[PDB]
Amino acid sequence: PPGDSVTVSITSGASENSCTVEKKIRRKFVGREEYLFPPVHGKLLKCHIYDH
Amino acid sequence: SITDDFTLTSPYLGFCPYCRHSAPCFSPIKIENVWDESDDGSIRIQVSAQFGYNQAGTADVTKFRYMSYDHDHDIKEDSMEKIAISTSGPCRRLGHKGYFLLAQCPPGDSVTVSITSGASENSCTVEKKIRRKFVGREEYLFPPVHGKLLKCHIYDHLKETSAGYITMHRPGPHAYKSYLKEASGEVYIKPPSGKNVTYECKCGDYSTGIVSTQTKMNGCTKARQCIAYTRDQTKWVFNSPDLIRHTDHSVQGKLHIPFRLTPTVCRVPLAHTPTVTKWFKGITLHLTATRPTLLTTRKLGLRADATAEWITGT
Amino acid sequence: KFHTVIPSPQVKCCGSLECKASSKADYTCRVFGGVYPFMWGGAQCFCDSENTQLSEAYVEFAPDCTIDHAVALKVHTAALKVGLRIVYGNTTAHLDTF
Amino acid sequence: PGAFGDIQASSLYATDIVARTDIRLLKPSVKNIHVPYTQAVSGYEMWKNNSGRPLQETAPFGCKIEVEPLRASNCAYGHIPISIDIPDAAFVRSSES
Amino acid sequence: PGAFGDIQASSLYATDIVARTDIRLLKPSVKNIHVPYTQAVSGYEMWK
Repeated sequence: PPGDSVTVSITSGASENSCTVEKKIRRKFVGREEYLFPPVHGKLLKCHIYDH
Repeated sequence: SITDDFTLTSPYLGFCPYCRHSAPCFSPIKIENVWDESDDGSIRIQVSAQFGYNQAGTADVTKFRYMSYDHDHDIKEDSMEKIAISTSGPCRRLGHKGYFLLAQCPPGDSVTVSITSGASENSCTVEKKIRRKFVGREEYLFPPVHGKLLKCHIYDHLKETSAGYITMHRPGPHAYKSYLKEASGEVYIKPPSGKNVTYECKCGDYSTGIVSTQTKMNGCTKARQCIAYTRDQTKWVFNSPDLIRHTDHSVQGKLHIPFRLTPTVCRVPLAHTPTVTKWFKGITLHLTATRPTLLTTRKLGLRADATAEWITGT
Repeated sequence: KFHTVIPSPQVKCCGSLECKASSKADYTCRVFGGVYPFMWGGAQCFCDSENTQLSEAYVEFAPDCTIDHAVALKVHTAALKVGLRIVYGNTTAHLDTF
Repeated sequence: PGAFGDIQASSLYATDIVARTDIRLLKPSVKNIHVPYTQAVSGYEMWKNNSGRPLQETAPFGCKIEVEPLRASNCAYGHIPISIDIPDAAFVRSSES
Repeated sequence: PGAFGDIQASSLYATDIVARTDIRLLKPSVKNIHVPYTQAVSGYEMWK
């Protein structure tokens, strides 16, 4: 989700720690219309995503 | 008339626009409607699962019934500690009956209903603007101890109160691809063990029938040109845009919509009393406001020049 | 506030459907040519592109409308009625006059 | 559509509701069964956001606007020509006073 | 009240503090024990 920081944590175990950096993550959308999550009905454009 | 016999009703599967994997999927916890007209921030959510009832449909507060993903078209029961509502943070569950949940939700841009554990772990997020609501002419975060009592309308926490009704219709056909075999070059109809399944095929001629066991059919080279669905289906389902209607789509029965919007008395803040400094034909108001407070003036003559302003700060 | 009621889609989906007329509020209908709809369970009928879907959409009253609603009124000439406190001698009389 | 009164009925429990809310039914694109639709905003909600201040606060002559029935109470305007026919017994002879 | 110097003393450890913050004590409206009050904002914080 959008925010001002990025944290990577080891939530348990002996080496429990964290690391926080200042990075601006903002909401991104494709096209000329704002959305929170993509709709079921729409038009299929070209968007670039990180391959899982 | 409106019935409360939920043995005659069944849950269904919807098409959620945002499942757990952030992709559209068929879900047993689809969110149909969200209502927020309560003055204390609560919301009423309609779901495709039935809460507060067991597998048989008899009332049991700790359990909810949902539609299985299996090919046997069954209804499954699970505990209600796995039902979680969230808008931006976790929401507090205030009641449940049938398709309806009541929750107190912080302001946010979406509504989520989840099953947090077990076999049927999923979510359903829909886009709804849940905004902070306050009663009166003074802003607040949570109601104060000291104030004046006004009239505010809230959702009743009791599930016996009814705010309307929803129409329940006959279950439509639900074709399952598991019921076609397509052995060598001809199609076979394979029922889910000994349950009657009806087939509709277009193998040159329109053919239909009911079968309890395996069947060869006639002149069907592909399994695409026939469909099969269970005949046993008789429990009513909601008028959902995600299901295919029966040829008899008449209102078979009616269910309540719980959590009626009833009038009660709220606690609203009383602002700091203004300091009035008087001069020739006029007044000065020294106004202390920690939250937006509404100052409204008007003249008591023919001209009623009326100022309205929301004031914060000194 | 209105409640958009979308019924369950009807697919006489090897053949064709006809739009009818209904008295429901803002009853909108549309017939779509070739659909081949899917659900959880795969293909919903047999013919490939001979499938017609009928979309219905009308409007209702929201369940919370019995509390949050507006009333539209036309108001004609107004009448004035007053309460008077005539005090004559040592007798006080209260009375309402048009 | 999109303005106050886009849905009308004689009563809340009436079966003769008339509405015009600009419902446009869209051609389905996805394979799963769907009714894609688009609609205008609620005229009631739009008016609620743009209603202004009520007559209870914009009334002239210090009128108190009240409902059930609709009335404007305690309005200070004009003059009233009262005519009183006082009973005879109230008056006393000029000798008695 | 509401301006810089609404609380004044010769020192921080003084027993002769003088102030004017417009404390208004309100009538208790609820059944439980309560001292309702309202006050002007801190002049020091406003000046800050």
